[PDB]
Amino acid sequence: FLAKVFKGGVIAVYLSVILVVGRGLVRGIFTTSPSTVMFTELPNADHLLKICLDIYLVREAKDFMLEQDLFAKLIFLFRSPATLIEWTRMSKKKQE
Amino acid sequence: LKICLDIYLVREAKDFMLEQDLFAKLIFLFRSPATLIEWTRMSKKKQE
Amino acid sequence: ANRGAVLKNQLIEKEMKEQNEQQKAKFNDIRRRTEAIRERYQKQIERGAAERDFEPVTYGHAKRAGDYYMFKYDPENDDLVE
Amino acid sequence: ENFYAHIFNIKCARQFEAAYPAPRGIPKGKLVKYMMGFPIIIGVVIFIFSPLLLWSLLNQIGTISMPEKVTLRISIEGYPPLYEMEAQGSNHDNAELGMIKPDQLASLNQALTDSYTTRDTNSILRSRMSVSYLKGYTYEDILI
Amino acid sequence: VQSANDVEKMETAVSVDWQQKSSATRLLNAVVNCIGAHTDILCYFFAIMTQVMTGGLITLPLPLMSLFWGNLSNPRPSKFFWVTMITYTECVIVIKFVCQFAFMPYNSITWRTEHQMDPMSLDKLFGVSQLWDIVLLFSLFFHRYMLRKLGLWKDANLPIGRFIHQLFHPKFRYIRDLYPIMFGIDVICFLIMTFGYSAFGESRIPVTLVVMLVGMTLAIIIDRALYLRKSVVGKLIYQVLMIAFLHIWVFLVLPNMTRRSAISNHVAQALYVIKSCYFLVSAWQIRNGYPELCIGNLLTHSYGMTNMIAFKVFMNIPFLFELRTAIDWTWTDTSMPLFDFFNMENFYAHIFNIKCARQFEAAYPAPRGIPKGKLVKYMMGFPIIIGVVIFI
Repeated sequence: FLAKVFKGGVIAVYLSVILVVGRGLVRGIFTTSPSTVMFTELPNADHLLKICLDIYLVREAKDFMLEQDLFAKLIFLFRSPATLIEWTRMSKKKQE
Repeated sequence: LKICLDIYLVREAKDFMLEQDLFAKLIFLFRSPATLIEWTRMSKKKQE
Repeated sequence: ANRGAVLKNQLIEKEMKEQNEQQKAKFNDIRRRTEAIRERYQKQIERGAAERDFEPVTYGHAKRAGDYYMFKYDPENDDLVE
Repeated sequence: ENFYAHIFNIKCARQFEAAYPAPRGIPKGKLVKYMMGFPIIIGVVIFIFSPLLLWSLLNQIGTISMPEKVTLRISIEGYPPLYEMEAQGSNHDNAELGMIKPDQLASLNQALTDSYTTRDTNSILRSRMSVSYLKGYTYEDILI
Repeated sequence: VQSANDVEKMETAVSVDWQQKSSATRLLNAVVNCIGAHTDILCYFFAIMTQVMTGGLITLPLPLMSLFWGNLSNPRPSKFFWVTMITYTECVIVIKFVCQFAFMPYNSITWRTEHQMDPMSLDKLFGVSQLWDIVLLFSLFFHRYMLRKLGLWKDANLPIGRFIHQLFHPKFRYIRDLYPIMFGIDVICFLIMTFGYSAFGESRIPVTLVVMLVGMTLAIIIDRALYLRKSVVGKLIYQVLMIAFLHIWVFLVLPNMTRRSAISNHVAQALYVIKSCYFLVSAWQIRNGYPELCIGNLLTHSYGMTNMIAFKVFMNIPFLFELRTAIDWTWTDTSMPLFDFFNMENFYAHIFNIKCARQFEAAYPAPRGIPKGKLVKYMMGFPIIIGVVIFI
């Protein structure tokens, strides 16, 4: 029945997967678009985890005033790459 | 393009110290749009 | 046929050999010169700032050493000739 | 939630890289290159050529058994048949339905060659075609 | 008048200056001079064509001998190998003439009928021993061109030892990089094998042998990629092994694996002739030492219109850019892991595309302020409208 089929159609589905998989999955993992270099190439990602842990700790102790003031602070860091660099650079512990 | 051609030319002449110092330079240009503009603007040849 | 052709072939072979060696020498000398001027210019800017931050010896640890002080020169202002 | 996941992944990747640092400047060792670049090469290769192998193994042309029952009828149209006969048998040994001895096949093939004439090329071409037709059937695929 | 004997220079010179529009008469003279100077290659090409035509073993020594001896004899095959060539050419002509009689069992009655379909009956494996048209034309051209070569040699000029002379003692070294030609020939071979598959298989099956051939050609492309890092002994071994394997497979295994006799299989001949042209350039590269090999793709040496389309295609097909980058990384003395290698490759491609687009835009500038002409609007906006319409 495999023979019964049209080489046109089967070759079509095959090249279609190779292209959909090649353009969706393999490309994505092997490549990194130039825009997504200012967010993944970060020397030291420990000053930004603190803010998230704070906003999660505050969420349990009420303080909904504090839960919004500090969420807003994280929003501007992903809007200003000048400050993201200033905050994700290394500290004196590595400097010495 | 000059930086990329340099890092490819260096890759053949050994100098793996130079192959990393200059790759790092390209990484910061795609992190700082302020400097990318400063470096991709026109030169005096077009200016005059 | 007995005389001229072989002498001409030897002459053209010798001339081609000399030209080939000259081209190889010039190319290698230029490649050395540009490598040296690129090493000197890279060394030059690092001495200017001296941010006292060293680098642990690791691929990746020194691949993210980029900063502002390495782009403080015009990308065309360099007087290699007198 | 997404921002927290992003930060966490970067942090723990930095921790992993700092766990087993490798000296700078030294070119990559041959061992690691053979264990890292190789498997991705074979992976891409068999990712490309696995459907082809699957199809080639899946086609698998088959075979079916030989007939055992043969019937013949002779009639004037629109009326009961004037003659009808049956030829059954599965052992392929009885005279009604049996295979062909290699002597008979050899005789037929030999007779096919000498049918032509010396001059006409059409006769030669016909003889070649008729012989090529017969050779596609072994004596185990011919029924008398 | 004969003092203008600088043919070695004017070969390349006329190639370069005929690359452009020169409808002058000096072309026929220059082409004649080039064909006279490069007459050594012509005889090998005609030997290959002769063996393609015979499809047998009686001529089998003629291409194997030419390749192994004279394509691997550094300065010249020494003017004695030509005598053996002409003696065996004479002998093959006479022996095949004697075999072209009618009192032997090669009659129309029995032998023709019996051995039409089997591909390696006796006297088909033994060269020309068989219906025939005039055929034997390339044998005559081979004889004539060997004699012409003798005439031109006398007109101007006239195993350990051979190994040392070809490897370690070249008086002259013409530095030349001929990898893209070999890669292009191998791509053409890949296309002819992929598009034409009915002949390699005896609605029919795509068979299991085809997959093996495509895997093998991918492996040999990979191996050629490895060897472009200053491997001469590896190149020599690869070439000898490949020549023997190609000859044996094409002339002794394919007919039993497809039930199609040689001489009749018309894509096997194209594969055999195209592949053998690769062996000539490869032998040239073996005899003449490898260059310094400046790294960088051939698709980026200039910034033009063909480079746009070439790069677009190169980055278009999946599993092509990544495969090339991986193969490069595994076999090059780098210092980055594999992800930084891929990152740098993508960055270079990006920059190159922007640069050459700027060059294209500066090539044919259009005055500012003037509204777009009606003509260009009708040739640009229209076809996309009908394209969307018929796509829907």
